[PDB]
Amino acid sequence: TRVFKKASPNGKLTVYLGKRDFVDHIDLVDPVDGVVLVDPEYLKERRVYVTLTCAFRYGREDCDVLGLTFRKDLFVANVQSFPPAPEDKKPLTRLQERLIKKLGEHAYPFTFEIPPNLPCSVTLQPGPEDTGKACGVDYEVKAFCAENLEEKIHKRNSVRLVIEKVQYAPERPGPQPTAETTRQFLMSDKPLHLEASLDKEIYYHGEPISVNVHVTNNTNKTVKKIKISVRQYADICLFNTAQYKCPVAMEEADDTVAPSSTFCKVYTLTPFLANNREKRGLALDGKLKHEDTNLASSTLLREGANREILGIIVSYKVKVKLVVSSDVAVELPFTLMHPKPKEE
Amino acid sequence: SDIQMTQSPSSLSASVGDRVTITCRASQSVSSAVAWYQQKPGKAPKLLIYSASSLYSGVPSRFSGSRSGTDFTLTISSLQPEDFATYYCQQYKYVPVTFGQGTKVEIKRTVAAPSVFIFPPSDSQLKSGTASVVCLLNNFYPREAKVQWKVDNALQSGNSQESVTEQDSKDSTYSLSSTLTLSKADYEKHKVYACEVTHQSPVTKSFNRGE
Amino acid sequence: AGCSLLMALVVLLIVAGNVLVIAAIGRTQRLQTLTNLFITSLACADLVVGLLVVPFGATLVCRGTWLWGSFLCELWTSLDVLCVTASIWTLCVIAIDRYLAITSPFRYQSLMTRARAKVIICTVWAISALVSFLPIMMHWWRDEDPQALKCYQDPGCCDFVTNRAYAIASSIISFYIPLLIMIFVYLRVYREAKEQIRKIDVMAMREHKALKTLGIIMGVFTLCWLPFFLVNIVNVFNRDLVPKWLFVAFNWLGYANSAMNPIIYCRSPDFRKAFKRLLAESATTASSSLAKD
Amino acid sequence: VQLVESGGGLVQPGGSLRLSCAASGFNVYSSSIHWVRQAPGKGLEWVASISSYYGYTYYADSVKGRFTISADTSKNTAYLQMNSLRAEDTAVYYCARSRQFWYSGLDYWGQGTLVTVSSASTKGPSVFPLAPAALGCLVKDYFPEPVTVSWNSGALTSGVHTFPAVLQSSGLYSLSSVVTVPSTYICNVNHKPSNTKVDKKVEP
Ligand SMILES: COc1ccc(C[C@@H](C)NC[C@H](O)c2ccc(O)c(NC=O)c2)cc1
Repeated sequence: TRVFKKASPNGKLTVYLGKRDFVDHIDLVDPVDGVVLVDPEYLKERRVYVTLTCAFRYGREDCDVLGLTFRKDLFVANVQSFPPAPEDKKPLTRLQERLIKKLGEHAYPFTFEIPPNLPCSVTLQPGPEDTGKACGVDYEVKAFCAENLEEKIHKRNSVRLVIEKVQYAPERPGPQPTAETTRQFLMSDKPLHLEASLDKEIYYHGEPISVNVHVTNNTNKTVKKIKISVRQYADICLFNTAQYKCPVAMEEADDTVAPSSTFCKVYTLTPFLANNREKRGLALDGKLKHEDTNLASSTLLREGANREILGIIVSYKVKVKLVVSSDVAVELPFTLMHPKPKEE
Repeated sequence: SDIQMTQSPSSLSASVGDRVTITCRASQSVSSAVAWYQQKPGKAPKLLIYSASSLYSGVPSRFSGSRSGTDFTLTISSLQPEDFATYYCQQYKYVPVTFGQGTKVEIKRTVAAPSVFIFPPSDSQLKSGTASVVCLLNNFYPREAKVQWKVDNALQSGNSQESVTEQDSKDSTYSLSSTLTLSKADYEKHKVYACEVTHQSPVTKSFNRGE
Repeated sequence: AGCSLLMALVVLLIVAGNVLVIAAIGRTQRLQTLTNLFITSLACADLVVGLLVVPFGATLVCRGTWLWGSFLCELWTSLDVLCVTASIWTLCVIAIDRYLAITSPFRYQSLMTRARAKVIICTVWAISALVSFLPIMMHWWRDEDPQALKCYQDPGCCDFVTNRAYAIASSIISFYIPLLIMIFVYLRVYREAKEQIRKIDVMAMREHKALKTLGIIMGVFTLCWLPFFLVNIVNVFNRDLVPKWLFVAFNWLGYANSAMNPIIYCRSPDFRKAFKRLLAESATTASSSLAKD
Repeated sequence: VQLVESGGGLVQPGGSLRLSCAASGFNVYSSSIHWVRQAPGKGLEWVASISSYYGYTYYADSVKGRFTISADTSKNTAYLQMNSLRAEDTAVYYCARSRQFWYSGLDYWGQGTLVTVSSASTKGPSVFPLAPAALGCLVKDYFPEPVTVSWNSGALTSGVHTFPAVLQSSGLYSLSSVVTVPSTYICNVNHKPSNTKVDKKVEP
């Protein structure tokens, strides 16, 4: 296998992280396990400290005219890498044990355990004119050297190896999304059934979505157009809970349903980024600068847990709405993310 | 710049139920993103291994991939008759992706003497105005057989086309045809045309223009 | 007494600071951010001050009369109100931007666009011209007082005299309204900043530094501009009651804001490094082979 | 699960062509369509790729500019508009797919569409016998090279060695079909482009 080894500007610190992307199981998040190769002769007085900080960048500026930092550490853990502390001792994994053998005694292992119910690696799409670091949650194992944690972290000794906490699709398929909204107009005084539904709940990125819109308009009023919008709701709860909506795919069909008539159409849509790159504030998946960033994967939150979680929590729902001579609307939620890569 | 992938061997000889190994070195430090494909004569390529360590779903398990830094390796424990085809290595890490030069794998058999023959241009070719002599090498292995032309006992290195035939499944032997095209005027200037074949001592066969 | 050195000092300060800020924002691609272009219009507005306004103003003050030109007197005056109104509105715009960022950072990403920010500063320059140039072209600012009419008729006289209506209208639309928006926006920013620091709580030091930064940028602006518009409000009610030498002294105190804006609003490390360079890394992620089991 | 390409035919240098590739069993957004050409007797050479999910149009250094790759989402079809053609572009273009999330080789490959590029126009299969323990038939001055030589209308299928067509400096293909016999040997050369059936008897 291979191990990603990012080195510090000076070159003394080199963190050997086995993988830059860690599968996110809602039941038990995987550990960020690695070893830091340092020279025992160098920094004889200081102590190598590694920290896995989940910095949520809400502003695209490291510093501004006011001096306020525009990055909040939602989850920051500090473990003493060298010298090994008896209290911080952890059972070395197969990856860590193999790395220490290859590197030798000069290398010291470090392990982390990301608590569950945390935001995944999501990046707010910066516009084409935007200049600066992309916003969103990003995990990074900053390996620095300092006598204490509160001491200024010199960038020459730091190792900012940004990683991504990606969440793939579950092995079990979800229930068929189904939602029906009936609106009764005062003048018409008759129901307007909109029994739209999806073929499946788990959709792979780039896979077409088939919305079986089944309209049964019994009211005298007729629908002029059928607008299906795949609204991406980013539940950002950093300071104040706010659901930011961004349409990633809109289909406005000029299909009219005469009064006292039924309708049934399977609209095929596909959430893609090629057209949504102009959209500002869109939540994209958190990937490395080299790898291409796709649409943010739907965060699978723990059932029966806190509804508010700091960071970006994207949720996709197709909004099948019919405009009438007010308008009817119904939201069918669905989870959009990649499947677990098969390994053997 | 373009990361050219140097693949070797250019032509690997093996037998059924044998172990083969194909090496592919990248000009730059490419990551594990190095696929391996199988290209049969006429048919389309087939993705054997992806990521240089993961076999594609639906391919035989005998194939295997191993990385040694920048020299990627595709190993086949026991190659079957269907495994006799070209192999290519592409680096989809950096664009533009660059494929390999190819490694044609054929059946290995006992070395056999080459059947060398010469055929001058018929009367029809002489009248057409563009005469051409040809030399045929039948039932010879391996394909690495050099042919030299001698229009007047002088080595010719121009206006000569060489064609190689795919290894037939009957005898697993190769066939080569070297055609030297000359004008009606230059053709008559030379008297005896000969073909010298060098392939596993060299044999020279000559035939005078006038019978 | 000499006015060349006293006037040259501030002149060199404004031109030097602004040229340095403009050069740092242009040459350096990292500084070409969204919040920086707001300061580029402030520095651009402050540059025109030290280039055309401050030099002509200093001469008129110590010489005693305006001998450059009859129409140039009104042109220089209109350009002065334009730059001041533009500088004040720019300080209020960037303040609103910091509020939109600190309070609603996620909405600020999509709401505040580079092209939109360019339109914002363009509208700021437009409203300032409507308050400065439009009245000058129509002479609406000219007062009907006897001393005011005498000064206008005299080509040499160029004292800034305005009527009650225009004086109040300009004072409320140019300084007081942006002032109320600025003080209110900064108060909300300070409250929200403390809440963010409390939620997060090296940590307290940065908080105190940010809180101190906010105070100095607001105190320097107030202490410089408030006195000028404060005495002007009384001058409008009683022109003869207020003195001319004090009106000029406070007007120069207001120009000091534009003079200190480049060094006060660009104190961030990104701007300090660019200034040091004008006055004069991240290692790629590799990989190693792990011995297979 | 199946990629079928079409639109590859004979074109002269500097012409225009539109190679189409229809997909079945997979959408163009979830997987990027790639085009790789393999010249006769040469290795594969990536031509261009299209990522509909990202709208990225990647071209090779030597092929960039002259080629234009596009994709129709409504018909899940890929198009490779070709302009300013050159003789080097003569190859068997293949239309394959790559997983967008994430790139893992090229799973499925198309059958291929031979697109020859040469200035020489269609010509007849000029046959020439070849005799002295073997006889042969040499076909010359023909383009393209789908020629198929059969001995005695395919009756003599033993010892026959049909060599592949080789491109000449003039741009016309040529191949020789030789049969081995110690000791009345008709040779039928069929050219479909020209619709010709040349029959000749090879003798000493
Ligand atoms: C009496 O002696 C004098 C002579 C000249 C001046 C300079 C004045 C043009 N600067 C004006 C200043 O630049 C400014 C800025 C913004 C404004 O809205 C207004 N208008 C006030 O009514 C004025 C001052 C006093």
